[PDB]
Amino acid sequence: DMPVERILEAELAVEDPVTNICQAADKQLFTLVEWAKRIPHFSELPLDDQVILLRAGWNELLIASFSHRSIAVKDGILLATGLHVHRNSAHSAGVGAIFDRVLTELVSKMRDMQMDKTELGCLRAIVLFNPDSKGLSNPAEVEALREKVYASLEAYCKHKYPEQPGRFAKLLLRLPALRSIGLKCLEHLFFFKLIGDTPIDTFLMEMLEAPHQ
Amino acid sequence: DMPVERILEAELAVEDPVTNICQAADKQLFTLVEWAKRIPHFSELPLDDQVILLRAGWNELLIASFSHRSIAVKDGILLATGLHVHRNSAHSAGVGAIFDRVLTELVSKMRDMQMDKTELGCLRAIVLFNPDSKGLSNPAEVEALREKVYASLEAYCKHKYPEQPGRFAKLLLRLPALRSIGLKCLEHLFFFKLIGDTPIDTFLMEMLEAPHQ
Amino acid sequence: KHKILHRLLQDS
Amino acid sequence: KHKILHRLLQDS
Ligand SMILES: CCCOc1cc2c(cc1\C(C)=C/C=C/C(C)=C/C(=O)O)C(C)(C)CCC2(C)C
Ligand SMILES: CCCOc1cc2c(cc1\C(C)=C/C=C/C(C)=C/C(=O)O)C(C)(C)CCC2(C)C
Repeated sequence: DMPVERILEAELAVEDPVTNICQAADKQLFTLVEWAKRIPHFSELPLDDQVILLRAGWNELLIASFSHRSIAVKDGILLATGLHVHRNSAHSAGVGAIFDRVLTELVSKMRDMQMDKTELGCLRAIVLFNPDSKGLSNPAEVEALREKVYASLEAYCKHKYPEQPGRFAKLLLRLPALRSIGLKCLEHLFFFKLIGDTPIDTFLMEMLEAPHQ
Repeated sequence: DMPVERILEAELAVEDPVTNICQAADKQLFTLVEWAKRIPHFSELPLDDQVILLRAGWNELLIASFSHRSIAVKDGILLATGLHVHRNSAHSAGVGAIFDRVLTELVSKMRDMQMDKTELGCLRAIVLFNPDSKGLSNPAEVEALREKVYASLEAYCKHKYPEQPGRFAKLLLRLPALRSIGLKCLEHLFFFKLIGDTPIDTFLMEMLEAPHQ
Repeated sequence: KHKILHRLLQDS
Repeated sequence: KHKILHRLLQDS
């Protein structure tokens, strides 16, 4: 079973600008662990597979969360620390292009379709249950969980938004953008560490340990 | 209108190993233009938007095609030139990791679910009609075309495979893997050109012209 | 200016 | 061996 009520409850329970962004991301990695523990059946996976899924998905999972948090912000994002990052500030820090991708491909699209927190939570749970993550002890088990999430999400969409038959597909089709943006953010983070001019806290730093890609 | 019969017809109409792969990719870029012209309404987009969509999607579109072509091949892919590339050969050429991602995340998954050519064609048309492509004169127009493709694909899946309610979602959820793999292949191609030890033909080389990313 | 792609798209 | 993540996952 994979009830969307549990997924929403998980969202509601966890309810240099680049330095501020790194500080917020490290903070939210702790909260991400507590969120995942609230997603049905995640905690019943083998401990090493829980590690794999979170190491593989953390950047997309965090991006989805702060993007949805920012749907009412104009030309900016709300960090979990209560700070706002304006697109002019991101641009002034040398990360304007990828920041604009988040605003254009994620935040604005979430705003335009009024993606709700149940839908957000379900998309994040799909990202979490990534059966292509390398090293999983039982990929089919993770694929089965992803399939239960999407089945539940579609039923929710069809019941709450029956006038929008394409809505379920529209939600899923933000995931390629999320994957591209997540990959680019990781590239930036490896550069920040290489140059050494940006503090990176311990949990964020641990995500940079091998394995990579 | 966006009938899946036209999309299938488009597929059927176009029905150092790294050097062999580069030669095949250049050859298939010409065929990709002829395929796109056969996808309903693509040719009615402004010429500059046709250019944008193909420049943005060529690598994912070609990867999807040779992956589906290879579903009956064991541990390898069939190039459009009639050559087979075995995973041992890819490994012996220094590109084993990304080759294995194609086999594992795309070819095997297409084989496991017996993805058919209508479904392949529809997924490629969704990739083609990418409304996030930078520079489009009318993104909403491209988004509308993508929505017509997915609506048609879902109806096809529900009619042909009614016993598999999750099949439409399962097809869409190979697109994040396709996007990641496509991005990695492009990274390799820029390296091949930088080192200069791998011939790159004119159409493939033109895809490397700016703009990038 | 993407010479080959334009030529292939514009033709019949 | 991903020290922080393991410790946070294993606890109550
Ligand atoms: C962390 C550093 C590398 O990862 C990132 C780098 C960047 C970004 C995000 C992340 C990620 C992956 C997560 C951020 C999470 C936060 C900030 C969550 C929150 O507050 O709830 C955005 C905001 C798109 C701006 C561009 C750069 C390249 C600086
Ligand atoms: C072209 C060179 C950069 O793009 C690629 C590079 C690579 C690959 C594919 C592509 C792409 C994007 C397309 C290939 C199309 C073909 C070969 C089509 C066909 O015959 O119909 C695979 C096969 C995954 C092996 C790994 C490397 C890195 C060598």
